[PDB]
Amino acid sequence: APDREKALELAMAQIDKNFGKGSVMRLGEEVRQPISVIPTGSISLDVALGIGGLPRGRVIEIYGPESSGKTTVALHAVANAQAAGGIAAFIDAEHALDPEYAKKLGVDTDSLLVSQPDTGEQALEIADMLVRSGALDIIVIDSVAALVPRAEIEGEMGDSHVGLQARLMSQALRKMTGALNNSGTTAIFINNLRETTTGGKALKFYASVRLDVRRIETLKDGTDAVGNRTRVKVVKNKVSPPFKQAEFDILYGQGISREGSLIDMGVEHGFIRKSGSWFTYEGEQLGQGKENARKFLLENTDVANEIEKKIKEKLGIGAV
Ligand SMILES: Nc1ncnc2c1ncn2[C@@H]1O[C@H](COP(=O)(O)OP(=O)(O)OP(O)(O)=S)[C@@H](O)[C@H]1O
Ligand SMILES: [Mg+2]
Repeated sequence: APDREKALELAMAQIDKNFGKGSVMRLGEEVRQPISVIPTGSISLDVALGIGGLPRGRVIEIYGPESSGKTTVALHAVANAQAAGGIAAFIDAEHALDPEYAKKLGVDTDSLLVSQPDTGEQALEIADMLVRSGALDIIVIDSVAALVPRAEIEGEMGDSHVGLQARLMSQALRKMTGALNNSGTTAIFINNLRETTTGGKALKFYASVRLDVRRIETLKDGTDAVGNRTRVKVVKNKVSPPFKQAEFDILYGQGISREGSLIDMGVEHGFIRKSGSWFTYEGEQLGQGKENARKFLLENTDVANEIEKKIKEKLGIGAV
């Protein structure tokens, strides 16, 4: 009477219908569910998410040490969203955002809504009011940790002191999620690891995607300062097989390196052969060293476009 796979599929189907698609899935699976996404500005990361970017209408948590590249990504995500004609909001509670650099990542600052809350309550509340106006494509919150409760902001008392910030973050997400789904706005919470910074206790559970951003390199070329290589681990993904990983370069002053990406993905996917210490494409000399090659590609814009083309086809081409 027993046939495992037939009895497993039936189980899984039931699992998914009781708790929503993505509740459980084979790791080696491949999802042709396109959803809707905001390209992360990182091709590797985009592929890593399995859907080409951050799904829309969901809670995304981007946690990681300072300087690791979290807000850069978040900023790119905002820029992409805006070019698709979407409206963006930035609930700033850190007062660290540098609009100039943001413009450089392609963000249209002037049309970017910014709000600098007085309390954690107000901040989440402002975000919630915006998000249920349905006019927003993406809303990023700086600093999960800067969401400190009012009672705490206003010299409270060492008594009746509580785990108040986490609860604040839970009640807030409880109602902001539904709204987020109806509206379709993607909400990116930036969580600096310095619970997951107190409020990330719930974030962990409410997020459909959670990125673990980490700094792994110092982008040196050969011997001087240009930027840093980042590594993102998709620790949680309710819309595609999780645990994938992506790497990419962020230069000082310049957002995620396109050419850099192309060179990397290009190589691992064959299209660009890498005789040790010399990069070459379709018989053309690219240069010695990731930078010379990066340069080559940035300059000969024609090449690196047929590459971007070739890599794009082999992975995620237009669907359904
Ligand atoms: N204002 C800026 N001007 C020029 N480059 C910047 C600026 N801010 C960040 N960068 C670049 O972005 C890289 C790191 O990205 P971040 O914005 O720090 O992402 P991240 O670490 O989540 O952000 P933090 O530190 O939480 S704010 C830095 O190493 C620089 O290369
Ligand atoms: Mg004030």
